[PDB]
Amino acid sequence: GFFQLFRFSSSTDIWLMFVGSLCAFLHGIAQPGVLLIFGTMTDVFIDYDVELQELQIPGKACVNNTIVWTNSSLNQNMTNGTRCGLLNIESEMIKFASYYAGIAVAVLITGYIQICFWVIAAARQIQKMRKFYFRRIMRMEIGWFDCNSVGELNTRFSDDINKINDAIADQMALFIQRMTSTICGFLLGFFRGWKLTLVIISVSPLIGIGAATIGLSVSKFTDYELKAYAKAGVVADEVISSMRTVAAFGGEKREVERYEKNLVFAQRWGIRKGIVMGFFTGFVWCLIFLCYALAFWYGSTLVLDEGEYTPGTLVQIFLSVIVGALNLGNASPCLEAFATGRAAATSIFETIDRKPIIDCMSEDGYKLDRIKGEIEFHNVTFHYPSRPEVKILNDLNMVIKPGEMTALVGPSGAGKSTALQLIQRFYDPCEGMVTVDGHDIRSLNIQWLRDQIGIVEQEPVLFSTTIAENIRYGREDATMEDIVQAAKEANAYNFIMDLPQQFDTLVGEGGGQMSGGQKQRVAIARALIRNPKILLLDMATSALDNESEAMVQEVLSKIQHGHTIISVAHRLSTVRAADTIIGFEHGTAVERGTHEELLERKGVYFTLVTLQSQVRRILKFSAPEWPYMLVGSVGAAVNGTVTPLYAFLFSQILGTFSIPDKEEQRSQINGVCLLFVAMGCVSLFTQFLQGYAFAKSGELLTKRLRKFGFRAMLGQDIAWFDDLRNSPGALTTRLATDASQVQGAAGSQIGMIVNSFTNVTVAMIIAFSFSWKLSLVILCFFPFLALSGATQTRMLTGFASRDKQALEMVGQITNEALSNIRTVAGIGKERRFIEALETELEKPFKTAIQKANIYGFCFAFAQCIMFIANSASYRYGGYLISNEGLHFSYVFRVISAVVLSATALGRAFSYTPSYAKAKISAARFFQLLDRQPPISVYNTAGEKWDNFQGKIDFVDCKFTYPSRPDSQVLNGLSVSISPGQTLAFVGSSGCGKSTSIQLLERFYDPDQGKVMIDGHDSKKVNVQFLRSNIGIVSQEPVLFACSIMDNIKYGDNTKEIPMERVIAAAKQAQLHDFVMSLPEKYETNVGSQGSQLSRGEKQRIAIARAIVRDPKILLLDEATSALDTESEKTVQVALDKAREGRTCIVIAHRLSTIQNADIIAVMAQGVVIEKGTHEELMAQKGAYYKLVT
Ligand SMILES: C[C@H](CCC(=O)NCCS(=O)(=O)O)[C@H]1CC[C@H]2[C@@H]3[C@H](O)C[C@@H]4C[C@H](O)CC[C@]4(C)[C@H]3C[C@H](O)[C@]12C
Repeated sequence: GFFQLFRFSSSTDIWLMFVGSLCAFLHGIAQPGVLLIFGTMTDVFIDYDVELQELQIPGKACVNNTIVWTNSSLNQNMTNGTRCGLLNIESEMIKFASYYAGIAVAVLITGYIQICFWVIAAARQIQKMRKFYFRRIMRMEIGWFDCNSVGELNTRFSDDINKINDAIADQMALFIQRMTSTICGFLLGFFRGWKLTLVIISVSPLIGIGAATIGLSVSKFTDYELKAYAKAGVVADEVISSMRTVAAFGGEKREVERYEKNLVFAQRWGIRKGIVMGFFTGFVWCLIFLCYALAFWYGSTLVLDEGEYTPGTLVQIFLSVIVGALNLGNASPCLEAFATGRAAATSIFETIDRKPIIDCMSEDGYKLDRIKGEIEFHNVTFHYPSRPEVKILNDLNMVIKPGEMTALVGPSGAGKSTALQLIQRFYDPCEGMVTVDGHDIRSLNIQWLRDQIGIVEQEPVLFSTTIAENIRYGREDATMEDIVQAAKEANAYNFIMDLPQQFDTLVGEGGGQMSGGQKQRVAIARALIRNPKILLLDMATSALDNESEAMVQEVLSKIQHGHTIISVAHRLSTVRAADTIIGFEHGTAVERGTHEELLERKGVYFTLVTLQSQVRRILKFSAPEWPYMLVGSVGAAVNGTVTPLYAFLFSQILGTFSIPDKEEQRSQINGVCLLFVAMGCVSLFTQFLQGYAFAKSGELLTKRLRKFGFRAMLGQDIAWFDDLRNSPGALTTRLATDASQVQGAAGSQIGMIVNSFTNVTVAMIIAFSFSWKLSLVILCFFPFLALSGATQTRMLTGFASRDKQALEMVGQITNEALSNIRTVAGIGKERRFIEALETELEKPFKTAIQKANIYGFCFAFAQCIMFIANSASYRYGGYLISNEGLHFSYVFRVISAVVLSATALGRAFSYTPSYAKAKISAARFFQLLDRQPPISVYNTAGEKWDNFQGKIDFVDCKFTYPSRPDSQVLNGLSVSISPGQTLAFVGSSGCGKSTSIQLLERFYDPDQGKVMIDGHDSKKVNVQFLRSNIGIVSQEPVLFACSIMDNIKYGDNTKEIPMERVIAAAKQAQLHDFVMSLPEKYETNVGSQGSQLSRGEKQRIAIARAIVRDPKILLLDEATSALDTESEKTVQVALDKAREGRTCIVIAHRLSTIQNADIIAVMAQGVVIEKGTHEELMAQKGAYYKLVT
């Protein structure tokens, strides 16, 4: 439901929410209830004006004035009784500035009570929710985490509770205002004008639709639009991910052709936002003005013939229906944010109440003492909750006698530690209970059983605080006198002193991490500090370095003894001196004997050891966009001068109820109400054209800015694609967002400084040409009224982003306590990681109690400054009409021209994608748009005409990675060769041999050591020739998302794409049958959805790709990287057949690749050592001579 969002409401918060919604009702009645004053005011003027104008002439009243000039002072001589000084303006406007500025205190002390009493009363519940959700994540099973992610529960803790801090906080408080000035807006019409506020409310739906889908559509056309781009969003991050290969063949000029074409699906999905949000602010201003035509014309029928309405009753019951139906369509952007909250909190409310299978809590269980540790395995069967079909364990029958070690030898991965996770109960066995010295492990205290065991994981993980209190996390009672004994035993004793400081070191996660074989020496001390009765080590030496490998084995083999240890073996020569080895092949322990017990048999480990123990620019860049920023701007003056002109038509009609002669009004009031229709054919025609041509010009820029962007982003070097500041994660999510913040510097910004420049300076003509004296008073409020329309938005969105940097501190303690949940629940308790959330969840509560009372006073004072502006004015306005000759009609004109052109300064002013975040957003693009790269395809392109003939040479080539400074100098190397021959590098696997031939591809550059072609200076040979006459194949497979032929099509970049080698390269590269063994011929889509062919299958495309070409140098850079013993073998024929015209460098990392091709030059430092052939490495050391050694 919806009133389930308030489920966590306490009693101090259901009372801080009633008086914050009594004073929200009682605010919303002000704005259509202030027209009651304004409608008995434009009538008290107009009776003063009628008598004063009739006082002027001595016409029909020949021998007299009416009662004026001593007829009400004589002996009862009042022939009419009314025309006197009996209406005094002095004594009357002091009585309508009392009222009009007594609302502006009780709309100031109840607009800081409707918004400082809800945003307290929401952020006092989301503290109680977010704290309570996390208390019952940490009690779920382990297997519940195995089917719910950790990077997804970290979004449903911060980005999905903050979607129900909008359906409670102010969008409830700002809705029981905007739906009680509709119930009190329209119904305050039917109180008076029941036959006139029906001929207006019969057009009130057709404004109530249009005011809705202005505010609602901007919050709807974001994700409606953000996904129409992303068809381009893969073609960008395909190539930028696969950048080596597209630049391997030179196919760059036809790789903006897949990004010139495929961009138009958002080139016309953002035009279409310009109409639909620009036409609809015309179709409220075509409907207000035409409603004024139908209210004034039809209303002037009644007010003149019946007399049943008075002229102040007539401007009061349609200015209560306009502001009565503005809010009803301005509460719909506030009722979208309930159905967003109500439908995105059903995940949280389903996690709070599942009541898990195993608590990891204390009370509900059974307690046992003096534990021997008779560990038992009765006949289990066991699925995962992730993969529920595979049977990991089957009828597993084995015992563990207490006091000694016990091994576990699986083949590779059958029951390695899944058998062992049950003894600490991360999973219940579905059949076959297991028992511990009598009583079983189910129906016992989880917080007692998890005290006795002690786990040592595969990979170490350490928590963020001090290493002397990280070991404290097991056995909470222990002190520094007792901590120090375990770090002694677990080899941290020299790591006391070599460490920067003695036992306070934060940098276990904080400053700088230790080595992978070193954190484990902490984790042994963590499990040993608790005085455990069970040790459980599951591949402690799984993946760590060979030095401390043998060092931590000394911790376990030589030192560790005394009680029950259930262990496994990474290598079993360590456990060769132990008690029992109960290894198995599948789910059932078979052997249970020592190594001499399986000398006589085969079993599970004797079988194993037979084979293992052997600013001006943005305009000038948009210079072809001149007709769509001048007919877009002529259409932005002529509806910027509509608001100021309206103040002159509306205040014209209001003086024309005062003229005495009856035929003149019905002629005159029918004249001015005809002008409102003509301002309904204009201010829709030019509110269309101010939202169309400023959104073709903001979309014919950002289409041509992307295509120029991706011609330069493609045509640069590899040396910064691998750079840290711009990786392909950020080099394609820049190009989506930053290309859209660059329309807001040219297109829709000249529709602001000429919208709100003709809006203001035609208002100051009207405001000063009629009475300058009354326009000094009100213009003293022109700063406080325009600038207050856009100072809460710049406050608020700069004050959600100070919550985020107060809540990212919470997103630390979460993510270090869900990503490693198997180590939290295994060691002691998670009480510590619950209790360290309440202490960190006060801190985003103190910056949402300071979004109460600085979003009170920027919202109360943003709303009583236009009710005090109508009180300093008309107080002084009454001073003018009485003793000066400023007649009545000019006071509604001076005031409606500098309030309507003050709000529509700011209201227009917040339609700006901010100019400061475009110039700092365009400047991060022009440097890309004109960068000078060190080597380039778009450079001097005429140094060629050398037929290669395989005389390619090295002379002592040094090399660096300038983007990854691991070393500083790779050693020089000098190799020359003859055509049709092989260099055949084998040697250093780390930056030694593949890198020294990926250098030969012009991807990186020689640090020194000039290479040659035919005595040529290779940097003075252009890349378009040189990169054409070669051909590579990648180590790892990476192709496109196209079909089979479309990558063999891709084998040339400029040349005539062959169909005659489609037949030949299929049979030359071993795939002429595999292209036929598929059910289809060409439609085998290789990346998108069709076939997830294996690495041995997928490479067979790639050898076929370059073999269509006619190159001089082959680059067989580490193929046959698959262990698939026939797919590895079959592809070897492809590398061996492609010869005879190929000056190759085929590496032969393994023995199966050919060794008798030619010489070997490289070695461990990248030095030309042992230059001779295969038959010369027998005297000295060799690679084959090392693997036999
Ligand atoms: C006079 C109306 C409400 C009065 C008001 O603002 N109340 C508080 C101060 S006081 O009581 O007028 O003293 C205002 C409120 C909203 C206004 C409308 C909105 O601003 C929308 C457009 C704006 C255009 O510039 C003019 C037509 C118009 C359709 C406006 C006509 C008129 O000025 C309205 C209907």
